[PDB]
Amino acid sequence: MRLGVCYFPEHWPSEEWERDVAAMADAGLEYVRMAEFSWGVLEPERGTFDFEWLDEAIELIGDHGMQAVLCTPTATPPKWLVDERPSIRQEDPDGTVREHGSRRHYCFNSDAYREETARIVERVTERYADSPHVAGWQTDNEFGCHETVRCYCDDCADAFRTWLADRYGDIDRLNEAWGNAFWSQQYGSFDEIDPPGPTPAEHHPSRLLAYARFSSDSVVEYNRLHADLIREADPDWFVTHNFMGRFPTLNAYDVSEDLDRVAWDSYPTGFVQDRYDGEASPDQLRAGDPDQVGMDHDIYRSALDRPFWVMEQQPGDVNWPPHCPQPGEGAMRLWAHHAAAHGADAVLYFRWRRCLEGQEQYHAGLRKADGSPDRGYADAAHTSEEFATLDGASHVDAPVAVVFDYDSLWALNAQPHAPDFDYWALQEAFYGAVRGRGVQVDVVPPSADLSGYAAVVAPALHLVTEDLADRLTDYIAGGGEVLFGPRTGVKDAENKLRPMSQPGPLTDLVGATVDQHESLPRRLETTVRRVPPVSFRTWAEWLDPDAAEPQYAYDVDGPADGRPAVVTNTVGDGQVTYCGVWPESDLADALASDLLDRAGVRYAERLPDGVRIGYRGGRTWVTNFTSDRLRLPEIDPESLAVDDSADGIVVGPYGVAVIEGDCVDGLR
Amino acid sequence: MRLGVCYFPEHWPSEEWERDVAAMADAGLEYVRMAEFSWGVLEPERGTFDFEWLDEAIELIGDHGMQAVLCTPTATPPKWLVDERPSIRQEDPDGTVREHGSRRHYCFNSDAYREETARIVERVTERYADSPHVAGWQTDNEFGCHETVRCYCDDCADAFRTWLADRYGDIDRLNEAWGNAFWSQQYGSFDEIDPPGPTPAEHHPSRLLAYARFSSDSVVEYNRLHADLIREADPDWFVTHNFMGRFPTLNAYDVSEDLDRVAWDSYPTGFVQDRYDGEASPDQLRAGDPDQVGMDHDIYRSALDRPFWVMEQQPGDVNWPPHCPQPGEGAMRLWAHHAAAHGADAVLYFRWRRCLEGQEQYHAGLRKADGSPDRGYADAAHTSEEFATLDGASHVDAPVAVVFDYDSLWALNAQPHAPDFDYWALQEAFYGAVRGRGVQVDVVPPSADLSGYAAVVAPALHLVTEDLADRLTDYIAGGGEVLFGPRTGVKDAENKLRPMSQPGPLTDLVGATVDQHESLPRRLETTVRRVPPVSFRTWAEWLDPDAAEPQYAYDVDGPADGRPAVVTNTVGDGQVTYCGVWPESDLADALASDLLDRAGVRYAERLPDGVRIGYRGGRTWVTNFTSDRLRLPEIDPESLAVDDSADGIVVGPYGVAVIEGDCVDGLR
Amino acid sequence: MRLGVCYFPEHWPSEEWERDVAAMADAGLEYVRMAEFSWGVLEPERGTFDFEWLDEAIELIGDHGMQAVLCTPTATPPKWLVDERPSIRQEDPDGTVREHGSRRHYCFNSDAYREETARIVERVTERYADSPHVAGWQTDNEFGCHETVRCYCDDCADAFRTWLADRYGDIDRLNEAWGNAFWSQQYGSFDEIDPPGPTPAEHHPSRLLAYARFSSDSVVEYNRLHADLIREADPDWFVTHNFMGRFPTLNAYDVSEDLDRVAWDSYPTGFVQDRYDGEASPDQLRAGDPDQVGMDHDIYRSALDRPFWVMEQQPGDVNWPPHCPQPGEGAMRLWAHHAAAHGADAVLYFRWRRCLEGQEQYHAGLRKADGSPDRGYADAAHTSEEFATLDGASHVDAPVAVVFDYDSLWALNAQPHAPDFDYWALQEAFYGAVRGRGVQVDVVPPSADLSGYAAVVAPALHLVTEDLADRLTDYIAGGGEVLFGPRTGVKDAENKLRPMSQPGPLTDLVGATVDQHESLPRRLETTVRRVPPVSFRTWAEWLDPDAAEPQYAYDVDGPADGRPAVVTNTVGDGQVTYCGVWPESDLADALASDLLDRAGVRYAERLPDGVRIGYRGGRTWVTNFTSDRLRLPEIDPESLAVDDSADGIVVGPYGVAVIEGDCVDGLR
Ligand SMILES: [Mg+2]
Ligand SMILES: [Mg+2]
Ligand SMILES: [Mg+2]
Ligand SMILES: [Zn+2]
Ligand SMILES: [Zn+2]
Ligand SMILES: [Zn+2]
Repeated sequence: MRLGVCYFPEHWPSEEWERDVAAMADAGLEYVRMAEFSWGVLEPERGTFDFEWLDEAIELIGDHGMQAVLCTPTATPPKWLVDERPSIRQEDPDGTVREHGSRRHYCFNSDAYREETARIVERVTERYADSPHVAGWQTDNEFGCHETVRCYCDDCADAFRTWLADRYGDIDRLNEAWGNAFWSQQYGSFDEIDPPGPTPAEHHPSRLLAYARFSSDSVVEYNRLHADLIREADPDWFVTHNFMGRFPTLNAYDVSEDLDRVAWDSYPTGFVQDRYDGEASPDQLRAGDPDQVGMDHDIYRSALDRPFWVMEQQPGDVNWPPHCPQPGEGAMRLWAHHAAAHGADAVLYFRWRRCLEGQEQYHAGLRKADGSPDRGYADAAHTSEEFATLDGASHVDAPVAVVFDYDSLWALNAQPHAPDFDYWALQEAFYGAVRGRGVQVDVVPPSADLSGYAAVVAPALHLVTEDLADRLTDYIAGGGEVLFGPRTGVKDAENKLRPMSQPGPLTDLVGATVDQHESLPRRLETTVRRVPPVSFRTWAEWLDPDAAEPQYAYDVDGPADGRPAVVTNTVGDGQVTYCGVWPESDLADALASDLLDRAGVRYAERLPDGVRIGYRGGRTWVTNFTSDRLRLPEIDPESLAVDDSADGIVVGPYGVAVIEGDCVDGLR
Repeated sequence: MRLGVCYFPEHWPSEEWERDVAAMADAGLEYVRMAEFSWGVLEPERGTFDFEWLDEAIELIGDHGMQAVLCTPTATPPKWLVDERPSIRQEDPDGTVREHGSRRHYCFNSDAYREETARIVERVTERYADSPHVAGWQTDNEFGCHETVRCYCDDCADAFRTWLADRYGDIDRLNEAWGNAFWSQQYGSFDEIDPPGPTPAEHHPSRLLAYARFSSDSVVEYNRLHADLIREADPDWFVTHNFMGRFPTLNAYDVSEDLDRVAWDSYPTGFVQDRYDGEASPDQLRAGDPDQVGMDHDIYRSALDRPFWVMEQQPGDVNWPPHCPQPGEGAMRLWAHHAAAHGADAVLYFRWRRCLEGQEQYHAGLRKADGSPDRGYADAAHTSEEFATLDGASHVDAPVAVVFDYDSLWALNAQPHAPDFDYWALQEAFYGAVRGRGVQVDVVPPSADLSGYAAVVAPALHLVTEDLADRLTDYIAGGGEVLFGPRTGVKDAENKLRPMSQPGPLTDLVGATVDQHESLPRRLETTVRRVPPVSFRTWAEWLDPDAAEPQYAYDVDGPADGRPAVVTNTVGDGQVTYCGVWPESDLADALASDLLDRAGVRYAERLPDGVRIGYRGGRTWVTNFTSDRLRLPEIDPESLAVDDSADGIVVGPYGVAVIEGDCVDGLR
Repeated sequence: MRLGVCYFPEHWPSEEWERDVAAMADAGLEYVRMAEFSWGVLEPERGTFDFEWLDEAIELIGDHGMQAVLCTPTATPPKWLVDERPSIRQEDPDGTVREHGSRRHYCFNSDAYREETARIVERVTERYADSPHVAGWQTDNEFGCHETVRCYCDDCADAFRTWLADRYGDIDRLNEAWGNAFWSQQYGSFDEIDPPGPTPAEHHPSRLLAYARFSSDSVVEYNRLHADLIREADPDWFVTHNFMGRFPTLNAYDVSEDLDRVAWDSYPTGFVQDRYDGEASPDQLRAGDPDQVGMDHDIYRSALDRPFWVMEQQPGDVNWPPHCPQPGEGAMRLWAHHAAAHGADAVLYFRWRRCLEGQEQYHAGLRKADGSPDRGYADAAHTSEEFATLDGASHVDAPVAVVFDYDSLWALNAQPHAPDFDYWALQEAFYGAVRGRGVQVDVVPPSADLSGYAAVVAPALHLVTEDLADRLTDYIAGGGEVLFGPRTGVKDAENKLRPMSQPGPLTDLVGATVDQHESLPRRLETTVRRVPPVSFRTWAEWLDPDAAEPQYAYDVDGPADGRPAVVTNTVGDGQVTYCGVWPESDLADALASDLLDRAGVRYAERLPDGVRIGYRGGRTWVTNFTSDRLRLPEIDPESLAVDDSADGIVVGPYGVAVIEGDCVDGLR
């Protein structure tokens, strides 16, 4: 709908200021976000303040018809503050303090930093509460980036001890809940508990999961401090945060419980590089992967059951990934329309102009170093016009749900049982099989209500609380069916095994138990056939069908030969399928298409690997991350978003096509 | 002969206790080992003790006819003790203290820990000295695991200084023995010597070897403290320890000098993964490598010249190696019979039931999580019956010897001169060539007497003491012949070069000197022909035949072309062959078969790669780690151990076959 | 011209002393360098001194007709000094002190060490000022080796603060020159600046470049202390230093500004191993790469515009590289003649005899361990005779120049924008293309005067000072043409971007601007054709020809398809070509041959990959690093240096051929 850009008047002289806001008006960007790293300029020394620049900045943003979203400067305390109160910095487990010289050099549990966040944010919000045309506020900047969610300092130790006391009540319930008899790891009292440090072997899984939950909850409380004082300033303002893609350390659900709108930063070409399982391909090197960006879009939309923003959007070549080839022609228009299809009503590009200045010189902006426009500006203008023309897009609703569980993520990160195992890649297999049929997908936590969904897929439900278990049993008994992936129903809320066999509380919600599991180097032939041969990847679980009906068996020809691999069971009205195998493309597509068959939804035929389509409101969007070409027959030119006989429409490389009418179709 | 299991009543409720000991009686396991990690349960706080559970435990083990072997709880001091006396923990070279949160968090040289080992072990042995049916005692648990042999704390510094003074007498003998003039590294006094810490370049080889010897001797004295007080408790008891496979940091010979029986922990599928040189193959992924497990069996048997135990045996899937595929059908029966062939009279499986509890949840037991039996239980029962039926097996004696020298191992670990060089792999090449002919092999230190051996193979004798040198000269003059590998006769007892050329004290016990040596990336063609072409690996030493007779020359076609590679010489009665080359399979087999020719022993024809046979007492065992099948004609069905015309016997995948009669044969 | 050896009488008994100096006379080595690591022997305790050995040593070196070059023992302070004043040692960023146990364990900024360098060097030079036959002095030993240029201790912190104050005057000029507004990184005062330590993300580029310049300048001042007191001792003496190959941390130009002769250590087989981009080939494993050793030869010759020495030369197999295969037959004669061709008048081999002693036992010498000669001795004798026969070789002058900029090196090391990017490899591509035509090349800093050069090549001029810019414009306007590589004209003296587009101050000295740049994984097809198809590597810069004339365009067929890749422009008299691409062998050779066409120099036809020729004085040298054979027709046998009809001369594997007459030729 609306577009924007992340501006930094801090770096540029004030002569360029109004001409640049004028260009930002020319492009059609109705939002401008600044003041992230402006603490050092505002307070050069303690007691001295320099607000006026931002005032004029806001003025010009309001002079040209855009509303500016401001942010707390907490991400970068200046050097005088760090030298003044060194206790604010964090420590990694062996105790080395993460110094100044970059961003994110503070600890979420140091009461000192709480005091001075209070001071600085109080003074910056009271300057702007009622009068000016600021739109809302965003918390610090990318909470927990550079692995700053978990600190092992002594302030975190005290916070950990009281968090533990609050969770468990007394020491004996902790010892029996984690079960500390193995390797005589019982705690005599809560003080005897230290944040995990260097030790000869692995750390206790319940201990590590407790510390992960503790770190994420610490940052949730810090964010609530932020949001409390922001709401204190002006009741109309929204509070929001910019999260990151494929980020494991911060539970965005609970922190989003404290805000009004959700935002995140997407850089497709960079994240397709970061050992996205397998070698990043050229078209991926220039456009990214539609499914990684898409799952992040869905996870941040379904946070509040409301549309989201993308607070930072890749403008061109960036600096952090190993290589950064030039993205394809119109890749930014492509990403904007991708986010718009996935639910974003605002897309703000980072940044306005390439910074000549810091350790991000190799990060482009919508403008060059000259003040000349970069490719980002042109594509931003084009997507602006098309966003205007296509309607006041509604909030998508997904018929299918995938349950994303940060606790399962952390617990398996602690115990992968394979070097090539990754929760992100598993959820990606299942979710991308569902999206390869063309549906809109919702990814949610166990907290959400599973009613109102045709089908649900739970690739990893590692820890199953029994309330969650009977909720799913009643959903499958009364409503649609479910597809569970491998490694679900293994541990409890305390990351502990059950006296029963896998999948514990779900064992009767499926037709089988699990004899045992094995982890496989991806060097062995790993196939399944149906009881045609498809291959699976990295993981196998032998199914003991006690209730009923194996579907796929192992043609692996090892010691698991001929044993059930996939299973189905019809408990009452509605079904349940269990996949004890990490499926490759074909098997996952078969499972997805069949579950979609069972739930009367309108899956399109197998869309190509770099082609994704989504129905928002009434219109439907086809985003082409492939650089070849696409041709959809069966649809004549009545499309709203088109580029500059009736044989369909042709969607060029990195192009979008918005069409109305919720299709069941194929293409190229 | 007898079977067992490592039980932990600590984890399980006492209602399952007698039913589980009843099942352990059903399987036929006459030994039960517990109390390893029970310090935290016994002494929850200082002065408070909780013995009674173990009492009843022992009672039930004695109620059902099995003798229980107990162990000191020293491996895991509880948190209250660590917080009480933090000085007990270790430090790695840069000085970071290895905290609590795992096992093995103590230092062998901290007098504090000596005091409290005295306290706890005194109190636990006096509880059981004369009266109950405990069988013997095992020291802590896997001494030095997780790299805990070498600590760099200050207590170790004092222990190192006095160990050095005891070895060298005065500072000047140390300086001249290590020769500290290079890089002006001379010590003015013994206090000027610090345990090795961070330094810009490598560390002195004599210094590092001194510290390795010092760490291992420190743990030998700790073990002698243990054994002294155990023998103090009951004169009948045996003292033993559980060592590890392919473990370089602890000299098991000298610590075994302090005990009565030797035991070790075998997990074949896991250790075949740990960069066992080359990619672990599928049949290896499910059965392991017969030669690695076999050399460990031999090294721990020949420790006391007595049979050994395998205190921990893989029950199924385990947790530590990167991947853990399900082992083959009957792999545990296979490992039990493998150890029985190699000399083990007791084989105790770890553990009884998969622990639901600690950081080893992914480690199976003989029973499932349900209390249901796992594959391990069934295979344990089957091997129990066959162990009963085949006789009261004798102690094997080997005709051939391989000299394993921990000092050579440490010295070459400090100076590999190649990234792909490994003492384990070299000894494996030679030993496996000998075993591929079907013999029983003894692996011993230079301390042992070399008489009573048809032939001897010394792959790496890096440090040759002159007493050892004339012992070998008299052995070769009066008795059998020897085969020396590369890098023998290079340094003295002080890890220092000789003024002479290689191999120093042995130069006249062989026909040649060594012109020079080269290290080779395994990318170049590395062949030898005899003076048909076989390939060698990673190492070459040009031989200068001064006395006599090159056998193999270099067809490598480099600057070493045509120079002697292998050599033979007949000093008196009996011969000596020197292999200045790391031989691949074919060359090593030729050398092994020929040395066996020279010593009138009964080598069988080349057995397949995953097939190993051994003659214990009167019976001989063929263990098949291959999953194909095996067929031995020339032997009709009179076999003792067989699975459930006369064309031989067929040994299926992962099967054993015990036959009587010391064969010279081939197979499949 | 003259040969030598690096002797250590410290290790050997004095009985071998005169026989070894006699052998050194036999070989013809007129220089002997000792006293590097002799501090521990000289001063065993403080106040006690033991000079006499060296006296006799010098005597014998003078008794047999050779002049001995001595060195300060500063590289290895003994243990008593380190224990006495521990503050002398260095610290790496997280603060761990680099202990004793190796060499180079001192800090260049600790005033303590300045005091005791003064003490020890004063006492060692006054012992020898006027009377004896020592030739000159060499500073410590390989300054900064094992990464000891940059220390992060507190003494370095104070030195850094005052160096910064001296460079910038006040804090505000530093903040605006580095531009510290990004991530609020401004400094309130110079004390607020700490040497870079652990921080969650990257460090500021200007900050890191400042610290690199600071470390190198610190060692320049330490070297000036050394040289000042050496010149104080005897006015006739020369001061020199031994630098290293491919060494990035020490600016040899500025330290050479303080000495009279330049020396360096060449080990070709070892450095061709150290991830010299690509797999080191067999002939490289035995001879090295002529271009890496050659560029180091040129960089150390052009330091003072005078000939150089090679203070350490590989004698045979060495210890530091991963593998060390035996070098080819006569490889040392080959290296000696290679250095002689490149300008070395003295070549001193390290070392005399393999040290039996320290952590370098696996490093050969010219003699074996026996005191027997090694291959090095024979080849040293042969190259001695030929050096005598061929004339009193002059100082080479190069017609072409390559600008090597340590600041560009450090700045791109901080921001490679690619994992496979390396300043050494880029300069190697261009320089080796020039040498593959057979010319002599000079590699110099921007400090040197560019007049007197037919053509100049600047592969990376990352930071262009405007004085440098107008110097190059006037050179191209009045004289020859230039070839600029990628990533030149990007930042200023402060490592900051310009408000203009690339290449900033050079934008009108070339026909184009730079649209943008991309980094490429070497997995994509990366070609160019001329406006036949050659391939490029790892880097591309789209050229916007505003002034004139693209030569090569992109046949890569991506989003950069058809855009100019190489460009040429004729500003006045003389031309300029810009290569926005990292060229592979063929493209680089085309560019080199064409620039040589433009400058009327006598390039020979494409010489093979392991063949290098150079014209020193009147004679010209062809060094064959290839092991095949070479045949030069068109030249009959009148050659001066030849090995033991008229169809040319044949140069065998690893042979030299010195011929007179400055050729334009081809070969094999
Ligand atoms: Mg700690
Ligand atoms: Mg230390
Ligand atoms: Mg610091
Ligand atoms: Zn912290
Ligand atoms: Zn210690
Ligand atoms: Zn320092």
